[PDB]
Amino acid sequence: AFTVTVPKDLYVVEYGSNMTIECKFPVEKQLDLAALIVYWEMEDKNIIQFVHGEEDLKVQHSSYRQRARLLKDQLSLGNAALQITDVKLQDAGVYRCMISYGGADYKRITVKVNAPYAAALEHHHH
Amino acid sequence: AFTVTVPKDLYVVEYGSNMTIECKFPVEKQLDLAALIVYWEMEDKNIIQFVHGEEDLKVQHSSYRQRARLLKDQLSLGNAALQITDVKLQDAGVYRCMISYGGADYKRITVKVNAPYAAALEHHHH
Ligand SMILES: Cc1c(-c2ccccc2)cccc1-c1nnc(Nc2cccc(CNCCO)c2)o1
Repeated sequence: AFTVTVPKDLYVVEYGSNMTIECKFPVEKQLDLAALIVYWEMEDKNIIQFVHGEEDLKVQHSSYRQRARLLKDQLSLGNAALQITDVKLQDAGVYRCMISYGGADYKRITVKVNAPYAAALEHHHH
Repeated sequence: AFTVTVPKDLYVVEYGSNMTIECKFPVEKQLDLAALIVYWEMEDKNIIQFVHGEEDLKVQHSSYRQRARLLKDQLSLGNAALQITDVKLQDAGVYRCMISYGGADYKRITVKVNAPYAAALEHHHH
């Protein structure tokens, strides 16, 4: 029974801080990047797609260019970690990590962003 | 290049009718049930999980208890079709057909429910 598990299903982050959200999956023996697909989406926006050993930038949403990365190194430990730098109020919401390695499964994580008045004000006047 | 395709991305169904929403994936030669995982979800509510050889109800959202089934027969033709019997207003929303058969992909399907006043009235209050 191939299962994806999330240590924390809810992260609370401060505006402008850095965030790492984890998804754990079981890895037997040595990791076979060829058979691994890691996909992170956030409310119908592709964040990262890791397939065939490499990330696909052709589909990455431009809002996450050069601020969202998968910690490729941690995949060998069965850890699919997404790191988003410079967290903004627009990053609050429901993330999904979908993994395909033998089986397939997925989990949802919720992110809340605390912000001072100033940052909230600019976000409000969109 | 593994693609899931949906003939219709929007279904309009009448309250109390039966609904089937189609989801296609490419299957060359013979289908390998061992490698197929089909997930149907509806706005972060799991409807069905088809893993290994048969669907798993272990996590089915109660709102779909005993009203949603996967048409196993058509999986061989690359058709992961979900059937909801006795469609209700709460079945309106965005469905997700997630499939892993070699590659992995998913498609969103939107469902609208037309209803007479009486059913709308009862749905509105409870
Ligand atoms: C469904 C899935 C699973 C999965 C499959 C079956 C059950 C549970 C999970 C696992 C890993 C990756 C994916 C996957 N799903 N596909 C991608 N990446 C992607 C990149 C760009 C665009 C799109 C399509 N966006 C919706 C419109 O088609 C998807 O990850």
